[PDB]
Amino acid sequence: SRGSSAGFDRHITIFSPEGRLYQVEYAFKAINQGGLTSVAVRGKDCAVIVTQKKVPDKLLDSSTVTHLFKITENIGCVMTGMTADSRSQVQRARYEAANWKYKYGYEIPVDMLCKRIADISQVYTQNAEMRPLGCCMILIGIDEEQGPQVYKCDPAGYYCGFKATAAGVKQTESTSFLEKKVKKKQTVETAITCLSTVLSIDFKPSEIEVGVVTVENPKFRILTEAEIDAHLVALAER
Amino acid sequence: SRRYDSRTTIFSPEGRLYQVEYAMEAIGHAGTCLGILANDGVLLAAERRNIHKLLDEVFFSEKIYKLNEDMACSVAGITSDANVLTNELRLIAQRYLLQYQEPIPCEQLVTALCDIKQAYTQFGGKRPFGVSLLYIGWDKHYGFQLYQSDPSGNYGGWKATCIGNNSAAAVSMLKQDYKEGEMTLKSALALAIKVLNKTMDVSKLSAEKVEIATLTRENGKTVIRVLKQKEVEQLIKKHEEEEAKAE
Amino acid sequence: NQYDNDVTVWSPQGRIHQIEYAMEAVKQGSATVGLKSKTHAVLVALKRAQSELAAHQKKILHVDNHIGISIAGLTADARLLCNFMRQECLDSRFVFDRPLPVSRLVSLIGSKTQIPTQRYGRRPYGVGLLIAGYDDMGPHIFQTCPSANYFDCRAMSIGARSQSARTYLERHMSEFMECNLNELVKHGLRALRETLPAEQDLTTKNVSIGIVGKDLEFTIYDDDDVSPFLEGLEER
Amino acid sequence: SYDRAITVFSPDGHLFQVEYAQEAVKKGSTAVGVRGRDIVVLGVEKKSVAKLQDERTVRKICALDDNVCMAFAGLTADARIVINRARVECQSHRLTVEDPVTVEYITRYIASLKQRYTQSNGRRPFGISALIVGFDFDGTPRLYQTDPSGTYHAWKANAIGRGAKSVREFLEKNYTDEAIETDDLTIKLVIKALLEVVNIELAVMRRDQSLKILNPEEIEKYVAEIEKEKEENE
Amino acid sequence: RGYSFSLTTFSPSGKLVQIEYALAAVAGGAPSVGIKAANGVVLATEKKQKSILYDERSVHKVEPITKHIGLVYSGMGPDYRVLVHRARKLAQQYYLVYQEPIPTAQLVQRVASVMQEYTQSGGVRPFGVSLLICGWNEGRPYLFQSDPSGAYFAWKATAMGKNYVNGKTFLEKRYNEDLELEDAIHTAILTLKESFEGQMTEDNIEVGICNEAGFRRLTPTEVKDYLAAI
Amino acid sequence: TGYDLSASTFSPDGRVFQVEYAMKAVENSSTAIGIRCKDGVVFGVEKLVLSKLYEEGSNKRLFNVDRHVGMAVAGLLADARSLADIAREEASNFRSNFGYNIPLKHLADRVAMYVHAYTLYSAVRPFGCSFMLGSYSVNDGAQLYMIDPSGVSYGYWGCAIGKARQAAKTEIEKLQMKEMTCRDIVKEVAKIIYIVHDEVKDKAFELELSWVGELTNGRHEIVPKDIREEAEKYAKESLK
Amino acid sequence: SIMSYNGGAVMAMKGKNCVAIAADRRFGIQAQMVTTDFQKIFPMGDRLYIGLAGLATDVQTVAQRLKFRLNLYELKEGRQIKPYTLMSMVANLLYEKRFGPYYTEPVIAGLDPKTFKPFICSLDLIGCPMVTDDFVVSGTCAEQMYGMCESLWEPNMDPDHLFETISQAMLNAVDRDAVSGMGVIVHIIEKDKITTRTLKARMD
Amino acid sequence: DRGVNTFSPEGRLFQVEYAIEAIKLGSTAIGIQTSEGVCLAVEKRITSPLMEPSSIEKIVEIDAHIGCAMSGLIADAKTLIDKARVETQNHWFTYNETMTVESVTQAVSNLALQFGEEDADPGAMSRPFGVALLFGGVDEKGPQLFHMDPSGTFVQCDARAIGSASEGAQSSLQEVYHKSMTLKEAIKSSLIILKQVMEEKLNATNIELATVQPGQNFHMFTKEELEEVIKDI
Ligand SMILES: [K+]
Ligand SMILES: [Mg+2]
Ligand SMILES: [Mg+2]
Repeated sequence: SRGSSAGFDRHITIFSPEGRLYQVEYAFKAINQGGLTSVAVRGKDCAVIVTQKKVPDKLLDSSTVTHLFKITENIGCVMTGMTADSRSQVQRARYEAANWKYKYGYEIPVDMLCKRIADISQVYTQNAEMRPLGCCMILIGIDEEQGPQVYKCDPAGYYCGFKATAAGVKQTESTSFLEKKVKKKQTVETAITCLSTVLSIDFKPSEIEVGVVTVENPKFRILTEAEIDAHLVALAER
Repeated sequence: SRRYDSRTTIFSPEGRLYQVEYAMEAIGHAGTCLGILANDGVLLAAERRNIHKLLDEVFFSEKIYKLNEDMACSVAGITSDANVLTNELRLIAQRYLLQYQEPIPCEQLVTALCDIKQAYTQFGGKRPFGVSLLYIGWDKHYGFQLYQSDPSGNYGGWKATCIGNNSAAAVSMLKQDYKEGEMTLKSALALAIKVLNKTMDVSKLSAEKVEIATLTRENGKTVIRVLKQKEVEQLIKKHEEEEAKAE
Repeated sequence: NQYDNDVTVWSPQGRIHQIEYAMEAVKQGSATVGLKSKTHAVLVALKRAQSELAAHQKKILHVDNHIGISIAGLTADARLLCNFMRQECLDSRFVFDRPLPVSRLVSLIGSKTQIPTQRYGRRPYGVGLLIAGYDDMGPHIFQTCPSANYFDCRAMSIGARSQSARTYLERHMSEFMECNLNELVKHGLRALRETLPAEQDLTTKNVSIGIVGKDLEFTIYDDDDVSPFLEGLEER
Repeated sequence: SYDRAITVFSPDGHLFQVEYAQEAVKKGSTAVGVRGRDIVVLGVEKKSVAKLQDERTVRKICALDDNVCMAFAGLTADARIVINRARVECQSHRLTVEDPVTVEYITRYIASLKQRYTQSNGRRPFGISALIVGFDFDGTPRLYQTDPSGTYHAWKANAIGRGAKSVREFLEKNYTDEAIETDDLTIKLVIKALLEVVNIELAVMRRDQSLKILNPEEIEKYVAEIEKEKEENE
Repeated sequence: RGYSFSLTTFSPSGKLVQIEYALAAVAGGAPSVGIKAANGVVLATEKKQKSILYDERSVHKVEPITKHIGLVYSGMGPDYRVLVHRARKLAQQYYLVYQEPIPTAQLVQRVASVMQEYTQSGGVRPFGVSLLICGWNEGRPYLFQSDPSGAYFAWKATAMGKNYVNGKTFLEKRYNEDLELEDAIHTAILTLKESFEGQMTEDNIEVGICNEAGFRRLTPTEVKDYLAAI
Repeated sequence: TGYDLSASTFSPDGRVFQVEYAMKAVENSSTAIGIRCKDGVVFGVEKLVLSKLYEEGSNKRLFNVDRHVGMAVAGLLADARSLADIAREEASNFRSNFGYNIPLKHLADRVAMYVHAYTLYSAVRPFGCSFMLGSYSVNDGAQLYMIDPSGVSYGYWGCAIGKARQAAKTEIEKLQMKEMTCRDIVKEVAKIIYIVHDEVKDKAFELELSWVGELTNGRHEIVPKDIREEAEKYAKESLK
Repeated sequence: SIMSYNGGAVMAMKGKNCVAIAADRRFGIQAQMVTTDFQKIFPMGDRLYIGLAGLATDVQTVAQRLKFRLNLYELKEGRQIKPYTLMSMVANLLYEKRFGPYYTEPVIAGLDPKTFKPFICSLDLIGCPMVTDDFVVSGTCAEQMYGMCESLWEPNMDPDHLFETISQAMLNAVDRDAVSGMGVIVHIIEKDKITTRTLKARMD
Repeated sequence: DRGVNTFSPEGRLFQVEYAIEAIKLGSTAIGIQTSEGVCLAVEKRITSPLMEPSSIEKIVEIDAHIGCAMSGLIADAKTLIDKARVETQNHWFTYNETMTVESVTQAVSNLALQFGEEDADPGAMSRPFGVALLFGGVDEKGPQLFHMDPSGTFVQCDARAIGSASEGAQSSLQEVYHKSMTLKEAIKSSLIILKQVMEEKLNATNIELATVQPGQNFHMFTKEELEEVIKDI
């Protein structure tokens, strides 16, 4: 015990002598290979997702570089990690949500969608023939009774609802920032401030992406550059 | 895929089935379990391992399973594996009864299960079941019977036998004290307590720590009873009384 | 070693050793030559005899009236592939009442042979083909490989010591398009003869010829029927 | 379903899983068969003795049909499977041809079963050999043997199991017209052959008369009658 | 089409080490406690609650299976969720055939049997969880545990997860068979306090109860009240 | 590595080396480029001639996958051809189910998910190819997507794949492609291919050119012979 | 009609801490009597019986298939099946064959194995259950049986009066049905004993 | 450890090369093709006098006009022989004619390489067949002998030996073989050569011989007919 290994416990999802799944732990490291960080926060009126938009090239069509995804018209999502894995998990989420609506006659609750994706991830932690997906999904939406929601699930199949949360390279630093801020008794401002602190950047409007849902306007919306700029300008004048 | 495959159902270089042998080591460590054939009945006597703690005592026994009206069994080895096999025994017994409208002869039930166990050692690449079983019963072909099966899918009929902890030592004791053609349920019960008193190295043997079931005939009908704790204490006492005359 | 047994394991150099090893099967087969003119496609092949009393191995197989093949590598894989090709040609005549175009047949071989290069426990086909055909686009010589790749050729040679044939074919290929048929076969035979040890010669026992074109359904020539092509005899 | 090749060739042409199955046979109880003139006999070593065992439940000699039976050496569980499959097949033959099987027919069936398990994905070979005996419709007595490879042959007499080497050496020198002229001697030839390595279960099949098993009082008659003769021979 | 071969096999000493290693995941899991009272059953567990950022009410560890049966675990949460879904599905299948709620013992047998499958079936690992299952049927309370091997046991009281050996000796010198449910809740919470670290609130433990009225979770405000006196 | 034998195994640093090794097969391939402009997309490929016995045209690396979509490939050619068949089937089925030409973005995403599925399992290996998809229509404009062996898919103004990738990208970055036309860009695609071609290390190549734009009425087509030759001549003379 | 091919009749009836179940004894094929001791009531428990009328082959098959299921249930559970639970088990077995049914319409009579409360029910051939507090009938003379039961049945009958009523209901019913009768068997089920009688009955 | 369909660096399938090594452990068999018929002769290789020599069959009738001699792992040969039998009867059923020797050989040889472990239908073949075969028969091409090995390569042969002593036996066959050779000369030649290469002293019970002739159906020689030919020694 303490970093012990037997057999194939570093290669497939079997228990190590301590009771660990090294392959799952390695899927968490795969999340940081993308090099990006994402933050999400929930208020009484709205929920917001902000993530980095790195476009080093500019031979890229930057409209197609995004980690923000519409799942349904009322459910939005930010993906952190391996891109192709992420895209696949987005398809599955879309499929699960459409199917729920078809069978049950009402939009999937965000908590249920997250749970479902987590339960699917769980299968890859217990069956030896496939790897976990090296990605993390954060979902936002409005619930009719509970208000705005942010949910996250991970490659271990854990999931939770959050007041605010983060994913990727600066997760632990964003968590600390949000902890000290939430400890006291504006949601888009907090999210972009958190991200800008932990990266020490101070953004241009083309270097982030922002997604929102609000109690008034529950349709998932992606902000334009101009709309983001207006928030960046409003913060700059303290 | 080839890389990860244990290869559970292949021969070793000396013609051996390693997974079977290792299962048999698991059984060697499990709670001791014996059966004794008498003229007027059959018994099973087993060490309890669910013994005790803050445990609740909810079922009629821990390791004695009724299989049908005329048959019971006991198990030594992996408990969950035993639950799969005993459940399957019950099913085999009811399939026979459906088809013939008479009870499955004891040996046929054992054989049917042993074919399943054998198959797990020859195809499929799975681990075998880590279980040995003692079976007691009555049928109209051979009357009172006792059988033993093990993880290879091998079996045999016995007048007395033991599986589990200190088996070799128990079979010694039985070879000497067991009277072929001349045992009663009362003398076999005394012999059972004698052997369990030797083989449980957990020194001063107790009723809380053993289970006995008897199988007899009464009015053309098979009776299967798990002795209550008052009967088990009373028999331990008669074995403690009996040790002296020996002095 | 940990990268050379499975067709599903990429090496660190971006190679698949099982495919390369399948390609060695074809380098070890006896040589064959494929070439074409404006009007004909011809195959020429060296046949090996396991002993003096054995018959020489077939290297040239009929596929349809307008297609034949020459093989190098595992014979059993050659037969399985040739049977596949035959079937696709029959299907096409069944459905459309016209010959399957040669480039479409070659595509079908590519798809079919690529499949096992990507699945665990499967293996490449260990055979390389030269394919002679004639259709509306005229004569063709294609080459197929164990990698599932294929090539459209002015001429080609595969198998043992085929590099010598290739070198002859390059030297004279600017002549091929306007050769009459005898000239073209003479060219094939000379290219094939270059693969032979200095002592060894082309005989009626060891040469097999395949011809298709504008005037002629795919026809195979063995034994006494190759004699007209061998005399002939330019060399020295 | 388990598609692993289990029996494969090794570099010098060996099928090692089959050779290992053969090692399982060599650690089994010795079994002997002799083809007499108008009788056929099979006998087999101890098992364990063990005073507490029900003798009936561990016989290593088994009826396949009225006119064919077998003994085996090797893995007993594997043998039970082969035995039941052959029994099923005897009844199919009876069904579709309205004759009992020849001893050869069923020997051939058992052998091809065994051969299949050496050339099929997910299965190890059967760890047994079998001696198969009986009589055809025309009265000719028969002794056949099968092994894990699916090879089969006819024998005048033979052994399999532990110490088959020496027991076969004994039979080679001792099988003569004189030792099989009568039934008593044929039966004795088997018991002497076993006493060479060996208790002893034994059974006989007379032309038409179906399978008789002996009988521990009738057996130790022959035991003492050979044991005292191998003391005079010292 | 899967890996068909087992991933749990016997070692030379007769151990199934993938199960032993599953048990190690259980032993490093958060603590759980079950106590069978005379007139009820209590299940309690520690919520490993890092960060004030979690919404504590969003996911639960103590779960209803039916109106009369509930669950808690120690070990890996996502594995537990699988088993909660199967137990629920098993409970309904039973109800559809028999039109009677599934007896606690029957539910445990069926769930244990699913756990057994994952010790033998191709290409999978066992579950890294032990379950505690409470229920009320035949006018009487039940408490069961089911382990990664698929073995189950009926308990009067027990503990699992981190520090369980001590939890069990604590309960041993504290449980009696004639104890009421409100008192058993108190001692369950005390058993967790033995191995807590951090100071308890009603937002980082979870408690479920089972009696004649059925199974339910205690609310934050009910737990807060029991936490006065602790 | 430990660790690099199966796409179902993560390394301890969170990498999937079988996918990286497939990427290496592409990075050993000769270079293909795509450029999106004002009124279409143009593709060019450096096609190495491994033998003068091959026909001028053989081993095409530019494919029509629908009447409005071209595909440009680098890497293991049999894997690339099989991917062109998947793309073709996807576009064909799209038209059958929904009744119109598949939007390029949607075809790229669908084919990328297929490529992605070969990166999770021991049962299969990753594709050893990267490919670009190009189209033009009046409604959607010019679009150029690129997909690699991990199954990642992005839209581009300009793109290069294969061994002189980086060298090609720096030349492409010098173009104001947004304001230029296909008839102009062909010359520049040919020019860039001749620049990044290592004429010492691997002599002799054929240039392969195709386009899709207003000037082809939204059909993907080979660049005509006379225009290819003028672009070759421009490229060659710009080098000297 | 498929249900009149073999004929037959069963009924059950509730009393004070007791139940009764009865059946005719004829096995016949259309007009022909084959046997006069054919069993239609099967014990499912010490105090719990199922009577089946309908096509004789399915009477037997349903009884045997049900017993299979009950035997497993009792082995696996702690215990003897409750009446209401046997009803559900039968319902379930019949509705599995919803689109190719067994041609049998059972009645169940018993006492709870703990509380000894009386229980009766019947089911149709696809497993619709009907529980009543008085009586249930099934067979080719259902109308005849309803006439008798509806006129004779009273509440809270002791074992003796229950016997006379169920017997008179059956005997007079089947005597107006050509393909039921050739004898009647009656089981009275009490807490402490089972009483089984055959009745003196018309044999035409 | 590696799968049954792995290529070696030299471009051969390991399992097939290894199956070819198993043929070298088999008894020697000889075939000779003459204008008067073909003959097949095989060393039985008796391992004990207790064994019935006639229960060793290594030459088998395929159809009336075709025999088969085998060497290697004999049990493996059964499924191949059955398949040859069934194919010739299927051909007769459909076309009302006899199947050519070359066609029968071809059909059997198409089973060689049909083994594997993930494509895989039943529990279909897990490995190649450890057998070589000589098919000798008569069709309208005249008398004909073909050889097949575990690779699925098959070829016509004027004379051929297989099994342990085949190098030596083949060398002796090159020496004696001529095209105008009679069948009775070919029979004597093959017995002469088996005598040399066998570890046991040749006699009428430890070899088998069969012919197929234009006039005549497949014929296994009797003890008595063997004794006649053995006299010349
Ligand atoms: K996995
Ligand atoms: Mg009537
Ligand atoms: Mg009448």
